[PDB]
Amino acid sequence: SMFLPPPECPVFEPSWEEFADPFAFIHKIRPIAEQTGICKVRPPPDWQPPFACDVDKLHFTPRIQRLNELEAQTRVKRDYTLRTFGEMADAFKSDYFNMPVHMVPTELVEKEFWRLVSTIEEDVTVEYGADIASKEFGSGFPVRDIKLSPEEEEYLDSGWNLNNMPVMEQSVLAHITADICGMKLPWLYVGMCFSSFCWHIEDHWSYSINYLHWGEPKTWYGVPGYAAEQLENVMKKLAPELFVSQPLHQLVTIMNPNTLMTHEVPVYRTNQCAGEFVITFPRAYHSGFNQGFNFAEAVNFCTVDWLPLGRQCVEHYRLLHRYCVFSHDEMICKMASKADVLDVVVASTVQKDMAIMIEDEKALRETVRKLGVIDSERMDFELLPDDERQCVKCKTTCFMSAISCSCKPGLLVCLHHVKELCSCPPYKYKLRYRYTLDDLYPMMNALKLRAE
Ligand SMILES: Cc1cc(C(=O)Nc2ccncc2)on1
Ligand SMILES: [Cl-]
Ligand SMILES: [Mn+2]
Ligand SMILES: [Zn+2]
Repeated sequence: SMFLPPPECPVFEPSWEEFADPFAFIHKIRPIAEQTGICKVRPPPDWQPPFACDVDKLHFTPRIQRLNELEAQTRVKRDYTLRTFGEMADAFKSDYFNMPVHMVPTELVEKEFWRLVSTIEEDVTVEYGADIASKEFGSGFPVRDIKLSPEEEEYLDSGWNLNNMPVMEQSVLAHITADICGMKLPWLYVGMCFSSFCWHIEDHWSYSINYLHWGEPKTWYGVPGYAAEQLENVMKKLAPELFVSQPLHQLVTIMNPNTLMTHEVPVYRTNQCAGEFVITFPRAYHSGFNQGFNFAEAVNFCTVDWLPLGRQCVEHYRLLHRYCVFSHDEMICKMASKADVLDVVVASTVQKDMAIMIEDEKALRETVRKLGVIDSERMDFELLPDDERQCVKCKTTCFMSAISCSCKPGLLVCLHHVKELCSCPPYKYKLRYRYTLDDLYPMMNALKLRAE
């Protein structure tokens, strides 16, 4: 009736030992958590990062949000101090329910959220903050500059400090030189009651990890990675407008979990409270809303486990003609080029992915040869701005190889879309390649050595 809450997602309480290494721990829980898409992690009670801030000096620009189910919204791109926002947000929740904010049951806000997003009689609109850390509004975790407490430095380089999550050596996005700005850096989220984030998966099917610093809880819904296409099909029918192609302007939407459960999509939920961690697994759809005033920090990340998924995702993007954030192949080769200083298990996994990359590339080069492309020249793709090296057809970011033509100066196609560049005859085409097969096999061999 009304709303049936989805079954709760797995909750984990690592001891200090298992908690010590984030990447170790995530790998342990992975067979469990990947069945539910999201999971929750409560740090040992000991572990308590000092969030220190002046609520008056931290300003940010509010984004505005209408609350209608199945209505398209864009993924994020006056002015509030954290205090004035806190005051607006508590006033709002308190007025909406005629109650003190911490006396509204979470059950109720959930019920009420889904009621007001379906009723287009109501048009409730809320505000929120979303931004990567900057000079006016910084990470809620300890960084490096002012002088820190003796305890603030304890957490200064914890693995669960989310600033450290990109740059760790068991992470893969780590050694990406390319400034994948929005991806490798933490986002900051200032919530109020009903402010929400629509159904989505992460760029390149990466993990994410989300930390609630303080404030009222955040409610999550999650779908395991294996049911992603099932969910997408359900959303194609009930809301086909979200799927019309787009030059960052992906459309995402709010949709009732019960609607998905009804169509046999497994959904899980949790309330994330202050000091708890939520982890989303690869290709795991999620959405949720805030119970009231709160502050969260989140970051994208990639493990060795993810590398094959990372390849599969880029293949998938190509079919969808969806833009890439970074070149998977460029990442692999950068790792191969630093094979000597690589973590050994990392090296073994890069090696297996390199092996696939190379044999696919061999085949693709044979194919474009038999299409009459004869001329060729090495090309340093990594020097090109990403928008200067997308396949004109499927929009994938080129790095291993591309086809150019003197007839269409500056355009490129991947080797899958040779026939889609221009109407000149094959001998006017040119294979632009980063590496010869002879350059590549030694790069892989260095990985095999480092892994033994
Ligand atoms: C509004 C609002 C959103 C959040 C938040 O946490 N959003 C999020 C976005 C993408 N993936 C996961 C979560 O907080 N306030
Ligand atoms: Cl509405
Ligand atoms: Mn997300
Ligand atoms: Zn292409």
